[PDB]
Amino acid sequence: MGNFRFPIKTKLPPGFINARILRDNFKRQQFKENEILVKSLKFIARNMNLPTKLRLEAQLKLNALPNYMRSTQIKNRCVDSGHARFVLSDFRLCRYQFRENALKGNLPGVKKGIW
Amino acid sequence: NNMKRMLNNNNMNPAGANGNINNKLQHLNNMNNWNTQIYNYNKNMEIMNTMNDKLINKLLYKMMTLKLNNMNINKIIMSKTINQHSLNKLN
Amino acid sequence: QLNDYFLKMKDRESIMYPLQVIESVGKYNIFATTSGGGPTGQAESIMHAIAKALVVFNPLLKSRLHKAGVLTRDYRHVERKKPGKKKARKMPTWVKR
Amino acid sequence: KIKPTAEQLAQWEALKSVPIPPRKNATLDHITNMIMRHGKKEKAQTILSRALYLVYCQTRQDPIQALEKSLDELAPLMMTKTFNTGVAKASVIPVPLNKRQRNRIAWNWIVQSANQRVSSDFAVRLGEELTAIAKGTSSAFEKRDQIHKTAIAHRAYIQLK
Amino acid sequence: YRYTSYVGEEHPNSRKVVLSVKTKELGLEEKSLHKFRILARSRYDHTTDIFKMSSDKFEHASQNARYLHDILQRLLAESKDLTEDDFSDVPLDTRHTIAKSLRKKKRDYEFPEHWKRPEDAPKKKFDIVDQLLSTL
Amino acid sequence: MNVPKARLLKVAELSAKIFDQNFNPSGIRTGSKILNERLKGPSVASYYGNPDILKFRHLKTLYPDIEFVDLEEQYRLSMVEAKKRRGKGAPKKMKK
Amino acid sequence: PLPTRRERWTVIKSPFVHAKSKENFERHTHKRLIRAWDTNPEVLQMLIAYITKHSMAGVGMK
RNA sequence: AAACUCCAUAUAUAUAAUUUUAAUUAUAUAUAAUUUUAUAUUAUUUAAUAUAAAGAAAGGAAUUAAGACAAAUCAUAAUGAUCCUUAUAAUAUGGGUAAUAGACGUGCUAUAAUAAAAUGAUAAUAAAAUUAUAUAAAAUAUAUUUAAUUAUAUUUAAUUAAUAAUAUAAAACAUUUUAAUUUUUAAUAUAUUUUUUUAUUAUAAAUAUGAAUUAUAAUCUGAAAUUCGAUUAUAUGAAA
RNA sequence: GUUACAGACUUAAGCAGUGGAGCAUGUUAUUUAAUUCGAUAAUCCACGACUAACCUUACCAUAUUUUGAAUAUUAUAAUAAU
Ligand SMILES: [Mg+2]
Ligand SMILES: [Mg+2]
Ligand SMILES: [Mg+2]
Ligand SMILES: [Mg+2]
Ligand SMILES: [Mg+2]
Ligand SMILES: [Mg+2]
Ligand SMILES: [Mg+2]
Ligand SMILES: [Mg+2]
Ligand SMILES: [Mg+2]
Ligand SMILES: [Mg+2]
Ligand SMILES: [Mg+2]
Ligand SMILES: [Mg+2]
Ligand SMILES: [Mg+2]
Ligand SMILES: [Mg+2]
Ligand SMILES: [Mg+2]
Ligand SMILES: [Mg+2]
Ligand SMILES: [Mg+2]
Ligand SMILES: [Mg+2]
Ligand SMILES: [Mg+2]
Ligand SMILES: [Mg+2]
Ligand SMILES: [Mg+2]
Ligand SMILES: [Mg+2]
Repeated sequence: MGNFRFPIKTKLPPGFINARILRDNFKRQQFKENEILVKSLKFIARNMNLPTKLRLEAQLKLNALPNYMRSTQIKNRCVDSGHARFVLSDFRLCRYQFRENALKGNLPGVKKGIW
Repeated sequence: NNMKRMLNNNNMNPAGANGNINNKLQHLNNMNNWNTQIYNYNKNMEIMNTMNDKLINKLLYKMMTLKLNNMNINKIIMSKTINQHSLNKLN
Repeated sequence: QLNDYFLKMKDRESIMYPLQVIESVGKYNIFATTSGGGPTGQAESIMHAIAKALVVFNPLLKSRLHKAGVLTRDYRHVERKKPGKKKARKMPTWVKR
Repeated sequence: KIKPTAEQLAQWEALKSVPIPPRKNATLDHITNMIMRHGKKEKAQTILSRALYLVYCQTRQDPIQALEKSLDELAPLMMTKTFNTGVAKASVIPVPLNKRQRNRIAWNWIVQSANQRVSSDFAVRLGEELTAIAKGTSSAFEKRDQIHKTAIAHRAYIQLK
Repeated sequence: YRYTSYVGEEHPNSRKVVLSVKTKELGLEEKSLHKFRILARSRYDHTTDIFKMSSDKFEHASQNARYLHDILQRLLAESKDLTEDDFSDVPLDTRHTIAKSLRKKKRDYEFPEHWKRPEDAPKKKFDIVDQLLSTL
Repeated sequence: MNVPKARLLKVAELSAKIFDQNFNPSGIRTGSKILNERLKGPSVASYYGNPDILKFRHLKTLYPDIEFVDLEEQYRLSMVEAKKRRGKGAPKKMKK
Repeated sequence: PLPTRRERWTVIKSPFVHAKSKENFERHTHKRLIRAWDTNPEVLQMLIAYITKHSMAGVGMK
């Protein structure tokens, strides 16, 4: 609607905001909210023992779930910038941005790899 | 010979002669190279802490500039903060 | 057993060499215990150890052992893979065109 | 205070006259290295020693010595090395050869002549070739002779003389 | 029962509790002991006669410890049953232990005892000034 | 495997009963791996940071006495003013 | 001293292309072990509590 | 620039109740060398060669100045000017980034016997690194009459780690086989080459190389595998 | 397109390759509704990109949002903490 981009009013993340970041964050929140439910639906679907009609219904429900319920849709962005390439998980930062931070001394224990 | 051995055993001092060490007044602790002085076993938590610290730095920077009834704007300059994360307390 | 551990005769010959520069192969019982690396390197490390062990039995032969080239610790260390290069020295192909 | 014992001293004295034993026969080692390809020295060694064994079996006399003799015979003492010669006629010069270079030339020829023999296993082929050379028959000899003749032409092309 | 605690942090491994017992130290008869070992399966090591198990299923550490205790008690009850269920003719499965041993390395070998030479060892060298000094 | 199969199966079933773990002799797809998977949602949600963090807005709420200055905001406002002055301001937004 | 870790990470130095030039980074998790051997639990608790009270900057504990 | 630096090395000290053990180790702190000394032989007190005696003493990494190339980046990010503001801003569903005449780099796999394939459980021999957004052991089941191998499924033992797992390293080395090759086979005899020999009979340019291309069946991840993913099986077997 | 030294992976030896084959990947060109954008002599071409199914994506088709992600100004009203 007009007052918000997505259906649910989620907060903005602190520090660097970006449109893509906003999109990702919301998606992550919705996944967190509807994680157990999705799992339960998946279980009901992939069951040889249960009634077939019920499993079909569960599968249909899973199919009909939105873009923001999907775990696979989540992509690890850089947190300092808003890039989504070469994003290292141990400091949620992009390649160049990580290097910049590392050389400054922002990182907790990172330093030049001399051998 | 015994006396010499005893000396050798106890031979320590501040480095910088020509049995010696760099004292805490003679060099920087490598912890004072980094700005978030922390170790946590859960690395997610450590990352979250260092993010927080970075966000607080910005907030501090923002605070540092004052105004006096739109007459004088005294811009207090501040260094980059250094966050000391002991088990008990942050400093 | 020695023939069971080191299959390559070269390694065995190398091991023997400290005892062979002296006339003391047959005189000294040797109980080697290796760890890490591969077979040829292990054999070389054993040889090196044996020379040092022999040096204690008769210090006058130490110079002779050193001359033979057994008392020298062979430093040859595997070079690391550098970033842009494929291996240590092997660079990827250049293209002037 | 060092305190060397009498027996130890006697042993040291006995050692003193004896020279330090060589760790490798150098020419053989060189040959094995040349045979070898992919850091697979052991295989090259097995090939070479098997060939030498075969040679010995065919003609019962020291195989290594026979091989060395063959190398000495075959190795051309000099080579007519080509030069640019200050942008002019490419004036060739006889150049003396290092021992390795001499024996390297010989080995390549030996290998080539072995490769014309029948068997699947190269080691066998090599051994047969070595026996033939010991007995005294190869195109390698002819090639050496030709090289020597070509060196003989260009007598005073040598610079220092 | 070994408990773990991460001091400044809130690790999710703080809930992990690990029970560990030598099976011979448990108050069991020989038949029952064998049955207990069989029931344990991968949890019982045979080289060191040790049975251990850890639980991370529950939220808190104390809960997990209690659960482990309850399991142990159940295992003991099963071992002491013997009514129409002996397990006398199921040999001890030691495959997991041999796999673990293979994964690790071994230094079982030792210096031959008949190779030793006490006669060649360095004898005590006579130090006269030291002897003089020692008047106590 | 000289030891019989049925006995081994019985032993395995007993072990499963003792501990909580299930006993599936047939080897059918039960769906156990779907539920048993630890749910990772909270950690995923906590990626970008703690949304409740202090901002410049609050630095007026907490400390009204101190007349703070947000420099970047002030700069932006000055730029906007300059744009307005030289006829490069934003066009008025359509409503409809 | 338990063995130090080494978390390595390589990165292209430039913000854009020049991928032939790359820089390394490393992080060493230094580990030391203390072991208490004979104590009535209360004393041990007190010790631990005292340790965490006067803890130092860079050091984590388990 | 060199040097201090890091890695690696040698030695010493400290610590580790030698079950978190690998003490043959790990890690803090030192010391050590850009090595030293002497005899000679050439060229002018020194400097290169050789010889000798003393030593563990031999590398790699980081660091790439000033200027220049209006070299690269406004697609890491930020900012100047400028342009868009129901659109050049924002969200969803699908498609595209994977299109194919020729061409150009980088690689991978090949074109077989100084080289390929089977096998090798008192499991020949490593290092470095990862495992709370997990690592998944043993074992059962199916592919598969034994079983092993390989691949899935079943189900999670152990450990969030010098303790458990990823993971019995692989070449090596050893036996066996190998078309092109009537340079072999199998029927007879043969015999002091018997996993073999001899005699006489019959055995008549891409393979028992390579793995592109395609057909069908299964499996994996995921909510979803058509465009457009990854395995396994049974066939297919270009080019070279 | 100069004099003479000195320089090194420059050349010369040497070892293994590329270039022929098929495949992979990047680029070009052309195509396409879109084949997103940049890199394109040495100093581009498994480069930006340490993984393009959806996402990522920026491109295209069809739908639908219009103070929207912020900060401040001015008003009505509702809920919660004290
Ligand atoms: Mg320097
Ligand atoms: Mg030990
Ligand atoms: Mg410069
Ligand atoms: Mg330009
Ligand atoms: Mg450009
Ligand atoms: Mg700009
Ligand atoms: Mg648009
Ligand atoms: Mg879309
Ligand atoms: Mg592409
Ligand atoms: Mg490249
Ligand atoms: Mg082949
Ligand atoms: Mg298994
Ligand atoms: Mg382990
Ligand atoms: Mg093996
Ligand atoms: Mg053909
Ligand atoms: Mg084939
Ligand atoms: Mg060349
Ligand atoms: Mg071509
Ligand atoms: Mg080609
Ligand atoms: Mg652009
Ligand atoms: Mg392009
Ligand atoms: Mg756009």
